[PDB]
Formats: sequence, C-alpha cells, structure tokens
Amino acid sequence: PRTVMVNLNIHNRNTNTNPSSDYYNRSTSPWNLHRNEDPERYPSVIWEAKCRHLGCINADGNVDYHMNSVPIQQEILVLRREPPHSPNSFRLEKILVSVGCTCVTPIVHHVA
Amino acid sequence: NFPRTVMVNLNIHNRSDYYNRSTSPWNLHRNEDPERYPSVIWEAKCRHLGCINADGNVDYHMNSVPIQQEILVLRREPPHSPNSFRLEKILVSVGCTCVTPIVHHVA
Ligand SMILES: Cc1nonc1C(=O)N[C@H](c1nc(Cc2n[nH]c(=O)c3ccccc23)n[nH]1)C1CCCCC1
Repeated sequence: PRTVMVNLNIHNRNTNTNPSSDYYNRSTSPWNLHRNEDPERYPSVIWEAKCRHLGCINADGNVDYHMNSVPIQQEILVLRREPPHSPNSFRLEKILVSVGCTCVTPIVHHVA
Repeated sequence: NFPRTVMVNLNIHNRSDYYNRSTSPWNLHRNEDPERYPSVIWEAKCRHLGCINADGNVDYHMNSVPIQQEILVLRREPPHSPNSFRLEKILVSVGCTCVTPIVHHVA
C-alpha cells in the first residue's frame, strides 16, 4: 500500500542487549556529535558525527598523517511532513547520517 | 501535536570499501524480518579483537569495537498487517572503530 498507519508510541526492542562507552573519545579516529534539528521531520533531532582530525592518533598520542579518519555514513529514512506543517501525515525520505569515525589507509594514485 | 497514529506514504523520496581499509575492519551481516520495514537491516561485525597495525598484523594492545546507532524501525501491528505499524527502537552496529582498551585489576 501507498499509505499506511504508524503508531508513534515507540516500543524499545533489545536496547539493553549489548548496550557510557566513550568510544567517540577513546578512538584513534575520534569524533564529536552535533545536533541537527528540523521541525518538519520525525525524528526532529538527529545527532551527526564529525571527525576531530584529518589523520588518526598513534601509540605515542600524536596525529599520524599517513592514515585518515573518515566518517561512517549510514543511509537513514526519516518522516517528512506532507503537506508541509501537517501534524499527522508524512512521506518517507532517505538521507545520509554520519554515525562515528574509523581510521583507514588512504587510496593512493599518481595524477593523470 | 503528538498524535498517536499518523499516515505515512511509503513511496520514498531520496534526499564504500572502509570495511576493508579500516584498521578495525568489519564484515556485514544481513538480518531479514518480513514483519518489519525496512525488512532488511545490515549489521557490522568486527573482524578482529585487536586492530591492524602498519605491517598488516593484528595489534592486540588496541581493540576493534562496533559503533552502535539507535534507530527506529516499523513493526507490523497487529502481526502480518500490510498497512499498520508501530515504531520500535533498536541498536544496530554500523561499522567498527579502533579504541584504547579500558584496563582495571580484578576486584
Ligand atoms: C537514527 C535516525 N535519525 O533519523 N531517523 C532515524 C531513523 O532511525 N530512521 C529509521 C530508519 N532508517 C533506516 C535505514 C536503514 N535501512 N537498512 C539498513 O540496513 C540500516 C542499517 C542501519 C541503520 C539504518 C538502516 N532504518 N530505520 C526510520 C524512521 C521512520 C520510519 C522508517 C524507519
């Protein structure tokens, strides 16, 4: 079906199975989260990661410029109000959200 | 307002190799549930307990850990309903990062 009903009273499911950890701070590719708010969307607030460094942190605690911190982006669906400002009708939309960062070897190639 | 039930049009409007190149590499596992939308959820599992060093060997002094994201999914309610759902909140691993471990003597 094109149109369906959704009950917005969320039930949690296994959110206390493999659940504070401070990975964003302990990572060799650390990041910070920034708040994105849009009143025309559910969820209205989405937190986005931004990597703190271009490089990665090494064993000595210094930045290793030979490796790159990169954000891990995830395709996410959101509900957008349709028509605009509607309290109770939406369309699904697809966006990319950065969830955190990892450290990768760069892709290397001579200029052509 | 904050209505209990809302209408959603499911015709979506749109708005990498890191898993192998990462020092905390991972593989993706596919979870399919016909009672859910999205029916398919892809989940990362870290390949190693440690992280990969400059030489390409595993360094056990660091840990590969999953980066978990809280996400909402639609679960059919009542079961098997083609057109009615409830939002549910789940935790999904979206990739891995390399962290310094938390160390403490046994008590
Ligand atoms: C967070 C967040 N910040 O804004 N919104 C959200 C959010 O939860 N949005 C949900 C969501 N998006 C998808 C995308 C996805 N698909 N497949 C995967 O393998 C996957 C694997 C990992 C993660 C996502 C997916 N799943 N759940 C929507 C919410 C409205 C109803 C429909 C679900």
